[PDB]
Amino acid sequence: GRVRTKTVKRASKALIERYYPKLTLDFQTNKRLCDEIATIQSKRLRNKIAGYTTHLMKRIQKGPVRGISFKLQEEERERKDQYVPEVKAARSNGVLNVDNQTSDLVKSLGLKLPLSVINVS
Amino acid sequence: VLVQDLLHPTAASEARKHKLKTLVQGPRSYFLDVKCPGCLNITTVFSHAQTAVTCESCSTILCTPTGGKAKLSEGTSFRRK
Amino acid sequence: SLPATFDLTPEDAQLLLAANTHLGARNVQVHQEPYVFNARPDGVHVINVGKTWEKLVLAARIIAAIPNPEDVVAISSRTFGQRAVLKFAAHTGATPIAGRFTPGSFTNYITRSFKEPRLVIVTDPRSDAQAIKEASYVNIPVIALTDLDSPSEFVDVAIPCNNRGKHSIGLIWYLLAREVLRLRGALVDRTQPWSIMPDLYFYRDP
Amino acid sequence: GSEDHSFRKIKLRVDEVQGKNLLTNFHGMDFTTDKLRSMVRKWQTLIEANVTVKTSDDYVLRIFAIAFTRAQANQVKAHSYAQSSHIRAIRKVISEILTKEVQGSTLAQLTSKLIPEVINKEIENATKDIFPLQNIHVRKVKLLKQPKFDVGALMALHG
Amino acid sequence: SQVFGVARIYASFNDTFVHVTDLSGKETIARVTGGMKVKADRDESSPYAAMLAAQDVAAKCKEVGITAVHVKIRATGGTRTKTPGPGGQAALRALARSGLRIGRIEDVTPVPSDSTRKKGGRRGRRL
Amino acid sequence: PKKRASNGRNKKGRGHVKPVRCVNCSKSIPKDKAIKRMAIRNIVEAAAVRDLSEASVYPEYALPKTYNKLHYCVSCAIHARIVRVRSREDRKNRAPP
RNA sequence: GUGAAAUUCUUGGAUUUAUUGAAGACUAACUACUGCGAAAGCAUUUGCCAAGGACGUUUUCAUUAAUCAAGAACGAAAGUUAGGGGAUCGAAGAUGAUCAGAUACCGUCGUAGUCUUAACCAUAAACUAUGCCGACUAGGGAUCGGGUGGUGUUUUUUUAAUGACCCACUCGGCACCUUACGAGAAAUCAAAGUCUUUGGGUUCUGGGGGGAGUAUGGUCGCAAGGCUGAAACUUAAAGGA
Repeated sequence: GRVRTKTVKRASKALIERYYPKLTLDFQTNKRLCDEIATIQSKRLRNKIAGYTTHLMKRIQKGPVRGISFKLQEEERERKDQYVPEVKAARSNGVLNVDNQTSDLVKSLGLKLPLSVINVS
Repeated sequence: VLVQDLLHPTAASEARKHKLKTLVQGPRSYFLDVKCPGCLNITTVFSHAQTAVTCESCSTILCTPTGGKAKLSEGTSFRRK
Repeated sequence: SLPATFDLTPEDAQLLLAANTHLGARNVQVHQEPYVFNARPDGVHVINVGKTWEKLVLAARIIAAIPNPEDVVAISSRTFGQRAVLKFAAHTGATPIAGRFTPGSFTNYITRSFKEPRLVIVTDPRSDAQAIKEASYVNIPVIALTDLDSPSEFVDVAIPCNNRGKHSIGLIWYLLAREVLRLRGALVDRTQPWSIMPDLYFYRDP
Repeated sequence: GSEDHSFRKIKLRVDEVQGKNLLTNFHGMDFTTDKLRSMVRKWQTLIEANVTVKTSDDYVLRIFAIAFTRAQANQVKAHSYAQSSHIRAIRKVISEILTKEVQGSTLAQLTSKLIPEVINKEIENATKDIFPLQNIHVRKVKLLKQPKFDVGALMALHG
Repeated sequence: SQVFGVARIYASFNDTFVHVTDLSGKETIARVTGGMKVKADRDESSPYAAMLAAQDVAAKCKEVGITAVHVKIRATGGTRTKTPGPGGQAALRALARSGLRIGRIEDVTPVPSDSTRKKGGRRGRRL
Repeated sequence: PKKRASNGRNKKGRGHVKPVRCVNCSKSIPKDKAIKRMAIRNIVEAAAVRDLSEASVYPEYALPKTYNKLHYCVSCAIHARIVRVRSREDRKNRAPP
């Protein structure tokens, strides 16, 4: 086999960076396009670049595939980034839990603890 | 550690370290003024016996010798000194 | 720095008696922790029950050392955790690093999630063995959250708790921070409660 | 009939006939083998017993009390060893605990101290006030100098 | 409602025994050595001689009214191996195949508490 | 070469030891170096045990074991592929698997 | 019993099993980059017997110490001398195997010896194939033995107490990793470093390869043998990485 090659991958993997947008999976619409872009030798070589690409946009959609991002996947990570609201505020169990041996340094260090704690295994 | 006062360190680090290195050497053993219950008498015994001493004369017994420290009997106040 | 109430108030013997943090371990008391109240004749070490407010909240001025809290993290790789350290990363500063730590992430310019800190921290110093070493290196202070169990060479301060199952791993960082924030930040100064629960804080899915 | 002694066999010998019903007198005791060679592990102390003995029925019997250390329930270290002097003290205990359940005697009266493994108990409670111990057998048990027949001293063992 | 002859099997190497007796064994009955059921003379310890051999043990035990059986395995043993040869396995399964009942199984391999100096010579057996 | 910071085997403070004879070599050979293993298996095997708790007169008995240790020369230890040759570095290991 | 064999035991019922016995032999697993000894070398338990290292030490004496031709203890095993012991292994001897031969390899038996008392011998790859004293260079993280400190970890008994533990520190080990600023023919080496910038103290050894650690004398031993140690003759390489 059927086992892909560099020249090919590393020609689709360079391409896939810029042209994700023209970008497709009917691969017979890339084939044409993949000439206007690359400056390829051959007809055979060219039909094995786009074959690979279509093996990217058929799995991209399905999810986050690897070591390749194209200004479109990277802005859905500043949009997916963020989250939990409210931040940490205990009322419900108010007093925040503070080992009960957690009183000595901070009696020897501050101002206000609204604390939770283990009277003695 | 790049440095340290070894003069006076902690009190800690001595209590644990070995008798013969606290710098100036000093013993651990120390003496222990015993009322057997009967008499008031008060015999000056040592923490590490080697001898059991008798109490004063009552002929009583006191404190058996073991590896290091006596095991003293039941009666004995054993205030230290 | 003796202040006022950071001091125990009307509830700091009531809320960790349903959660266990005074407790130690089975037949195990590690020479390397003042950080065990005695030790009973029937089973088990009643961790001293007054000195964790001594080296879990050194542990809060030392930073106060962040100008920028996402450096102030939480170190991990457990199950009950990935829901408190991920999470110490959300409500304030920090890249979470539970699950992947990211080995190197502090050795060595060649990796992925990039580190160059000045006091990191560390749940289980048995699960987090590389703030004691990725520090015995070059210049990266550390702080272990030192049960009866934590090789103490080079994590220079104590942070004791209990992790034999259950909650208090996650639900203990919570206290590193609250009280780090009440030096510098944005919350409020005896009490006007604190709007979560220690019963958000537990699992996400088993 | 039972299945708790599932191991361990009885050596019996025919003393005399009748009818075709050959009666029997006790010969000796055995463990299965196997269960002896199993209970032993690597990693831990092994001990040993023995003591001969004029019963009175006037039989001469030698007994073997194998016995191990067990660990503690709660014991870092991988083990469970002994010290040695403690073992010296361990074997001497056993000697008396067995002459004593042998004078207090007979084979018949002795036998039903082997079936319900009651000597095994008596060991553990004089021993605890030392050391922990486990497994504690009697392993054997064999005859030597059994005296004259006495048909019914044996025919009184039946009805 | 059954009677019990005792087995009295053994397989080193180069031979094996199916050897029924009484349960006491001062008397004996149908004994069967390997070579007997194989004249190649080669494999005298064969996973087979044993096989057709055991079946002799339920021909001449289901002859003189041995329903059923208790069953002993012995190595060589001695100084030797204490690694049971072919035999005893094939026998222990052919004996179950021959109507026979089975009861109480256990090794007996003669173990020593040392002493008898083993053969070969220091520098060993060697090809 | 030295090979082997012990040497071969297990001996220190201890000067000289009571040797052992090989099950297999049938050589002699001190109880350090040795290389000991418990097989332990069910006398029974897998295939038959089904025809055994079948035709037994036992409504189950259990399945009694078969104890033994096993002594080896180092030669016959490799010939018979018990111990192998661990590269140089995978030596200074000490794990069952 | 084996690669596969055969010699060998087999109504005089072996091989197996049960339990007891007897004997001499050894000290399993634990048991390791760990222990102590001048080295050889030393592991079941406890009791005497005296020895010793390391620390600790606001004890002491005060240059007494370093290496050592002479000389003198110890010295694996083998082996010897005469008694005891003589299980197991097992040169020698016998054997059956394999093989063109097989006096060897493989198998089964087997004196002698292995073990001990008392006396010899003094060699070894006696190996870190690295003389000891010292003094100075560059990082670590382990461990054994001490000692010091931490309202240090458990023990819980009421708090301590110790003890195990943790960590901090150290002195003395037994090693290890990593660098190479250095050294080297290199392989590698915290010592084989501080050496053409050539020198801290001192005892042994070698000067091409063989002939040969022989012949000789001289000497220690009962003997095996050791220590001492030539030359004639021959030869352009023998060797290291």
